[PDB]
Parts: sequence; C-alpha cells; structure tokens
Amino acid sequence: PKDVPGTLLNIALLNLGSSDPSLRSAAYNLLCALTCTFNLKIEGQLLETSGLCIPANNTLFIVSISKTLAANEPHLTLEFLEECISGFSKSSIELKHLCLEYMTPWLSNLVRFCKHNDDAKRQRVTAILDKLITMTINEKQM
Amino acid sequence: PKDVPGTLLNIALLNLGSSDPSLRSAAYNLLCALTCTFNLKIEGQLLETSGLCIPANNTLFIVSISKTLAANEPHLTLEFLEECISGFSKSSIELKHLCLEYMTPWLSNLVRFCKHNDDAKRQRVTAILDKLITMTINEKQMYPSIQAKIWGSLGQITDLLDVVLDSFIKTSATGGLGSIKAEVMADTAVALASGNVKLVSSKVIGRMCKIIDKTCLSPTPTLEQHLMWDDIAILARYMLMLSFNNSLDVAAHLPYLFHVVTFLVATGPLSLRASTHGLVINIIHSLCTCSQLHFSEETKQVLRLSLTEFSLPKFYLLFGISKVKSAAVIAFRSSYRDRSFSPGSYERETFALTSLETVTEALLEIMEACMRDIPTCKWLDQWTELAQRFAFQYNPSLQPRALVVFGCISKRVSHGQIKQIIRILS
Repeated sequence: PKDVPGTLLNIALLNLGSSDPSLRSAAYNLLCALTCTFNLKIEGQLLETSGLCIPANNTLFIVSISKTLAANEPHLTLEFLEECISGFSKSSIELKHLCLEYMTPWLSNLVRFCKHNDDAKRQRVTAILDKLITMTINEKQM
Repeated sequence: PKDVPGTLLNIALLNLGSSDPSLRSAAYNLLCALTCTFNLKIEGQLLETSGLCIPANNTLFIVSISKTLAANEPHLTLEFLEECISGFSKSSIELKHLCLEYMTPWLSNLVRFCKHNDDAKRQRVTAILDKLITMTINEKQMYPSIQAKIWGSLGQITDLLDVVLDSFIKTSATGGLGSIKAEVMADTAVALASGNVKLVSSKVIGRMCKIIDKTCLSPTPTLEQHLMWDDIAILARYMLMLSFNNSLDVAAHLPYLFHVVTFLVATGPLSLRASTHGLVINIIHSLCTCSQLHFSEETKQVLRLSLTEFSLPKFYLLFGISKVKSAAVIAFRSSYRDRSFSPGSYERETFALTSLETVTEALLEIMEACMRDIPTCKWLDQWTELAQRFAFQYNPSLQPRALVVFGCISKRVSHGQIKQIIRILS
C-alpha cells in the first residue's frame, strides 16, 4: 500500500461525488487515512467519523482538495493521472463531467517530468498523452 | 435593428460554432456589421470577406470575443442573457456545452443592475435568475459543470446574495416539501454558500428564527398544523446541507443552532426526523475540525467521545428514529431530481418531555466544555435569552418545550420568575 498513494487518492475523490449516500461517507473516511498515514498537506482538517451526512452536491469541495494537493504534492502526478484517466472510461456520463473538473489542476505538473533525464519517465508522459488523444476522438458530445 | 444589438449578437456567436462551413461564414460577416454599426470595441480587427475557410473547432475564439465585450460593453447584459438562455433550450446537446462557455463572463455584470433604482430593471434580473433555475432542474447530465460555472461564481458576488437567495426560497415554496424544485434548490445552495460562508449562513439562520417567532400570532395545537409548517420544513433542509464542512459557521452561530434543534427534535415525517439527527452530528464534527477556535488537547477528547454517543441505539430512540439502521440513507434519496417523494405512514410516535431533558442536557455539556477554552464567551447567555422569550408567552405548541429547556440551562432565578411559573400552572 505504501507504493501506490496516487492510485488510492483517485478512488477517494471519484467516489466522493457518487450518488449513494453511504458510498460518500466511506469515501470520506478513506481520504482521512491517507492524510495521516502519508502526511499529505491539505488546507483544512479532517476527522474520521461514522454517521456523517454528506451532501450529494460535492463538486467544489472535491476540486479544492485536488487543487491543493497538486500545488504542494507534485510527486503523485504520474500515478494519479494514469489512474484518473483509466477511471474516466469506466464511469457514467455525469461522472465523466466530474473527472474533468479535478483532473485539470494536475496537467500543469507534467513539465517536471518531460525531460527527466530519459529515466523511462519521459516514456510514460508520452503514454499519458496518448490516452488523452483517445478520449477526444470518442466523446463527441463533450 | 438599432434597438436590439443584444439579440443580434447572440445569433452571431451561437452560429459561429455550427457544424456547417457555409453557416459559419455567414456568422463571421454578421459579427463584422455589428462591430461597425454600433462601434463595439473588440480586441482584434475584423474584415468582411467571401470564401473564408473557418475551422469547426472554434470555442476559444468565440469565448475571447464574448469575454471582451462583457468587460467593456456592459449595457448589453440584460438583452444578451435573456436571449442567450432562450436559444439554450432550442439547441442540441453539443451546442449546449458551448453556450455555457461564453455565457459565464456576462453574469458578473448583474451587480450594476441589482439596485438600479427599482426602474423595472430590478424586475428583469429576477426574471433571468428564474430561467437559470429552470435549466438546472432539467439537464441532469451536465449537473456537475453547471454548479462549478454558474452558481459557483455568483456566490462570490457579495452584493447579489440577498436577491439570489430570495428567489431560491420562493421557487421551493411553490413545489412543496417533497417537491423536486425544493430538493434541487436546497442542494444547489451548497455551491452558493462556498463563496461567502458567513453571509449565506447568517441569512438562512436569520430567516428560520423569524418564522418560528411569527407562530405566536395564530397559535395552533401543534407545530405541523400551523400555516407556516412548509416554510419551516424546507428551510430545515437548507440547514442540513450547509452543516457539512462547517458551512454554517458554528463559531458565531452555535447558540441559535442548538435553539432550533430543541424545537424540532422528533417532529414530522420520518425523513425529517432523520435530518435533525444528522444535523447535530455535523455540527459537533464541525467544532472538532474548526481552525478559528483553539481547543486544548483535553477538550478535543471530550467532543470526540460525544460524537460517538449520539450514534448509539440509545439516542436513535430519543430522536424518534428507532427501527432505522442508518439515518443517512433515510435522510437522502437517490432519485430526488427525478420524482417527488410521497409521504407515508402518517402514524407518528408521541414525544415525552422526559426525553427532551436528556437531549437538552447532553448538548449543555458540549457547550460548557467549549466555553472553558474561549475567554469571555457569550454562548450560554444568548441561548438563555431565547428560552425566556418563549417560556413566558402563550403558545400551545412551543411553550411546554421552552419551559423544559429554560430550567435546564438557567444558572439563576428570582422570586418574580418563580411567581410566573406557578401562575402558568394555575
């Protein structure tokens, strides 16, 4: 589990915007564990709880967390985007609109990895770019 | 033609993103005539021509023109928006996404017309806001984007909250308690309250305290039978949604939030009683994770233990939602945007004033723990004043509950007060 902090972070954010009230609460608890275990620096404070009522409208709250971790936690970028794009194709139309909202703040971090001494990381950004090209071709309504 | 520059401009921009190359060229030329006739100040230069080849991908070009005219041509705002929304409903899905892109910059200009000397212009901005509410209800696939674009920005405009909030309540009132229009407007305010947490909360609480205070004019045997029950039921769903993530600003409103809870514990349909339990859980959770307050490490342990007690089966009984596995499931419904829930099981349990003591004495402990680390706190004095005002006034639906609370949180009593209590018994 300590080798994939970026993979679990996408599962937490994606399911915070769900339409099932129980599914939101468990997603909030998962996000609290990471911020403690991995010492991730977020803006506010979080506390695990049972019985929370989390509103269905959660777009702006999710983006604030995503927009903050991206600014001051760049080393999750490659794991996050590879998983964020993968979850894009497995979700419904309404959730497809959400992933675009909190995905964009991370695209700006690909600069740090574009010329990373050809350490096979440069070979991965080219893989990420290929995924974005596939989405553009298929989704004609958005 | 000189009386409707705003209406012609929307036809130009909307058709500039068509999928037909011939239609795109006609749109470019029409946009050039407007800029010449009306001397509109755009960034670049334009020139009419025949035979231009215009790419189908044109979003960023269209938005730049709209984003500029909005900044330095405000006098088109009321004509443009009225026509932009109207053509929004006549277009296909793909074009609908474009209308949101270049519509957003024009919303900031409504400040200049909100208080325009009641010249019937104030009557139009309220008309426009009604149209936006109608769009939000119908288009459910674009919902995550409308919140972050339309309602997200309007929250940050301080001068416009009062009018925007006012229209929200009226729309919900017509629908009714379980209506769709009321459920959306309750869930939509969360986006609105993000920009100004303090101003939106004080207004929603301000209105809830006054409606209860106005039940004294026409007393009724119970609160539900009153004529203002609907106005108090929908406004409770607004507070439920704003409680999460400390959007009610507990740091300055705690005395009143406890005050409303006591008058609402265990009253109404099972879906409303599950909301009052959830509201308390969210308020306590907000105290623990609030930064404006500096609680000692000892006190935080007191709150965290209380946060667990309220979820025990003992307290599900006090709030009247026994036989319920989880309150969160009952409070919310997945199909709120689709249909309107039909209330059932009109049979409702009776409430005993001995249960109101146990709840009213668990909350008092919570408040006192917080007052130790807050110098010169006035939470308890403010709460006591509200209790007095309702204890010694005739209202068959509220007076019994105010008396039970008044003797529980009061720290002093004089002969005169003890005289009035006996007189009430007489």
